[PDB]
Amino acid sequence: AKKDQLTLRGPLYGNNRSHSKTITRRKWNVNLQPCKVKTADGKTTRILVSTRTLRTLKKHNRL
Amino acid sequence: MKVILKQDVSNLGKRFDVVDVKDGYAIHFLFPKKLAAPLTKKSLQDRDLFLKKQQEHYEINKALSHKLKEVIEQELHFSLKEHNGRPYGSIITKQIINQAHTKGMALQKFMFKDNVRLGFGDHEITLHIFEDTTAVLKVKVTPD
RNA sequence: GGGUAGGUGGUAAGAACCUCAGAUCCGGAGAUUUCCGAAUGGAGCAAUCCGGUAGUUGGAAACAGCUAUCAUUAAUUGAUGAAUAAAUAGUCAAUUAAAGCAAUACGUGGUGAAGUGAAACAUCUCAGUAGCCACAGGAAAAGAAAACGAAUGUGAUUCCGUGUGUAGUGGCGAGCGAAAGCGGAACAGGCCAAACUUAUCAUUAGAUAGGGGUUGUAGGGCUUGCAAUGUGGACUUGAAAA
RNA sequence: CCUGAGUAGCUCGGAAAACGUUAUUUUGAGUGAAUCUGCCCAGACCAUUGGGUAAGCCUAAAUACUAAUUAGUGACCGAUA
RNA sequence: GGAGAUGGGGAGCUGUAGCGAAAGCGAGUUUUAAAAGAGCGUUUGUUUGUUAUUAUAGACCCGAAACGGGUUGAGCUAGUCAUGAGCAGGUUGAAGGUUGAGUAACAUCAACUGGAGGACCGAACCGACUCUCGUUGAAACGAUAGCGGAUGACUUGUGAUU
RNA sequence: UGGACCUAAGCUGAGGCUGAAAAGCGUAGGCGAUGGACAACAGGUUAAUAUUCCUGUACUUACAGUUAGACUGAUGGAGUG
RNA sequence: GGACUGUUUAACUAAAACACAACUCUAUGCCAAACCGUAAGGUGAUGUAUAUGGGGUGACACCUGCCCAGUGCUGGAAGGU
RNA sequence: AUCAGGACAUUAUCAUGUAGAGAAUAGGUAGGAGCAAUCGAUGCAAGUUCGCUAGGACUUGUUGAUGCGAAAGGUGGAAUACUACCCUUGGUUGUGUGCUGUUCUAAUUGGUAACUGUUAUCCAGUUUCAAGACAGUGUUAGGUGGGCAGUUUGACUGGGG
RNA sequence: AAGGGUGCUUGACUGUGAGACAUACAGGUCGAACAGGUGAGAAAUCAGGUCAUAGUGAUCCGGUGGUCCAGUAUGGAAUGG
Ligand SMILES: [Mg+2]
Ligand SMILES: [Mg+2]
Ligand SMILES: [Mg+2]
Ligand SMILES: [Mg+2]
Ligand SMILES: [Mg+2]
Ligand SMILES: [Mg+2]
Repeated sequence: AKKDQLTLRGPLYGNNRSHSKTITRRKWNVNLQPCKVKTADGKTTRILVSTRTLRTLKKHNRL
Repeated sequence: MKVILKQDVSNLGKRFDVVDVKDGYAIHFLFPKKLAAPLTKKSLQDRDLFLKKQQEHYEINKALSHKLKEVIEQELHFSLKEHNGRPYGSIITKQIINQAHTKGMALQKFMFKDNVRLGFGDHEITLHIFEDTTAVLKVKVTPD
């Protein structure tokens, strides 16, 4: 699954409304990056996490 | 973002102060040796109590660093396969760390400074325990 | 329990019996419930094949009868344990849930066409329709205002009529089409987080379990007094009755 | 003293809403506030006036549907129905 | 309420004042400097029944080739893959090698051996060039008679797969 | 002839990887003959069966109990196949 | 005419078409390029420029002339948009 | 993360400029009649920059109290010292940006190797090795793109073209 | 004369329009007469483009100029008319 693991925010499906307004179905994929994390039992883990939650992790100092 | 520095004055003019600019994932964030100050109590609330805790961990940094110096200076023996003195493979910081657990000491391999040993015999390796505290560890490589 | 005098299911006569010590029949509750099948010991060409483990019986022993148990996954608990010393991954054990089916119907949610109309056609419509898929449920979804919207105003949601085929929107073409207001069916609103306080966690708690508190003509906490013992249910166990 | 932060907004691409993207509502990417003298709203927007307090949860009733059990109905069919 | 007529239910609907794009004015009003002129107005209703026509729904009926979505099919055939089987019979007689001559030594030549080849002739086998027949046939593509390959890029069975 | 033995192509596939969803890929294990390994011949009989039944003579693989000898030697290595 | 042996339009065309040996050109320095798949994964290849994919011709012999204005391809380093 | 370079602003700092006449290198608009001396002159030595080969200035060392016809002369369209504001051009400590260019590593990547879970060519974890803030990846935006999709491609017409 | 020359001007007007022509609709054509304020002329009179007949193209959308129009609570504005 190309959704992240902390939350489950998945792709968003929309239209590729070009000039002259021809419609074409298209997908938006979340930005996934392999940044680490540290749990409160040790067990440092590597999880595919999206960037929006990466910022939240960065400010709550969960690394 | 959390502006704080700790344990030294690194690469620029500052002190054990919050004098820290926004770099984000830089020497601020991948350096787990400097404070990540939450500036909701680090104006005067977390000033004096965290300052005294800084001196506490500072003095116990001297303390435990000196204690591990006593452990070091009271020799690491790493045995290896050598062809009349020149080894087949090589003795790097991780082997030196793992063999230092024969002395009960858990040290980070990033404090062991130096380049790969490719020879039997004795080597004095520099250990950067802290910003102003470096120890000499004796490492002995023996043929097996 | 009811209920009598016949009955042993239909193609069905005959043969042989049960029955008026109350059968069959009818209603309630039970037990049995081969094999496959989510199928789940391991397989497999569905309804077959090959087993393990622990008991007991027979047997001198293989071996055969007769019982129970033996899938995976998730949570929790315990034990064990790596490269590496500790620790985690992993492995073993125990207990509790589901996995499936169908009412071709209804609900939500994801994804999502084309035919056709436009007298052709791409914007558009058909249409968020069909289909595929996940998920329940007896109904679901929604929901108690950071609202309506033009006023000495209404006061959760849902559903029906009307507003109206209106205001608007649309290659301003085809077409699309509300929200207010009004009349009605039904009507209930409750509870956490956080301030503060308590107990304990190498209390580095920034954590665990309590008290307390729930919001708009602003409220609650913090200091100090008075009045309260009561309605109320979105609700636990018993008893009695209809 | 407290009154729900990667939050409301702002920007780039899209959509739900009657509206072919526009106040309002949602969001894949980026940035990003304030704290009752506050915050949002009354179709771009500002001031005045007025309304309401998001960013946490729960909720019967009226509503939709009937393969099913029981009783019954039909200006419904009566074996090419 | 007898799966009733009906009773309640005035919320709304049409008509009662039009004109104007609109604020507005009002039996007048818009245009207009204009009170002239012209435009439009200076009352004839409503609710049902029934019928004709019409609108949105397949909309008198039957009739496409097609378009899109989900599934089922490689047991025929095409290719690939694993594994097995088959090719009666008969000829031609390569390269190479041994020996003898010859060569300063090679090269070359002769004999003998050897037994190759997308070789040869031809049955089973495979394929399908021609005529004739049959063409509601024996047969939804064949028969008699001829025909090409037949140790190879061959033929074929069984299983898997796209 | 085939299972109870073996594996090929290949199929399935715990954990795991990837993918809006279903599913797809794939490791250990497991299946999968068209192949490998495994011990029975002749004759007779019935209306219908036959290396199966019967007659005659055989071999195999396990199991105990027994006599004698010997220290066996695998879930793994090698050779053979 | 085609070099040959072969393959092909089952069920009206077996041919002068297709193949082929050989030739040249081009791409490709290894997680190769090309390819299937959305991605994982896989082929290429348990290969490595004396190798692999693609276009074009088509045994063997002799030959393969002229044009780089246009299209395409490769490179360019200052400028213009 | 760090170092270097050059560009444009500016915090602090200097200057910079020759049509003639004008005792001369006249960049423009003012207040302007005096001005200098340890924030140290005449005479000299050196030098960056500049070049009208003559001149300016800045910076230094010695010098020491007498001086400015570049106040008042005189010229000329603009007139001279001294305190200010505005142009052309250069150097400076300084930031602020990005631009190319290095080095380094902890993010990150791996179809380098070793080890364990493990009798496992996937996988997860640890280390090594190579790369290295590039690549790959998400959004956004240009270009080539019948590989692919939906479609139009008229009518009259002594048959139609 | 509706042709040639001259003087003066700009009626190559504003607001309208009874009554007809020819017309499927759309559109086209002609025009007396009335009000405002003008030009030529002594005055009557004439003049709403030329001797007449062609000389041109709907709607939507958007822009430009003026405005005794509206301005999603109010005042403005944006946006429309
Ligand atoms: Mg408003
Ligand atoms: Mg050719
Ligand atoms: Mg040719
Ligand atoms: Mg004329
Ligand atoms: Mg004319
Ligand atoms: Mg207003």
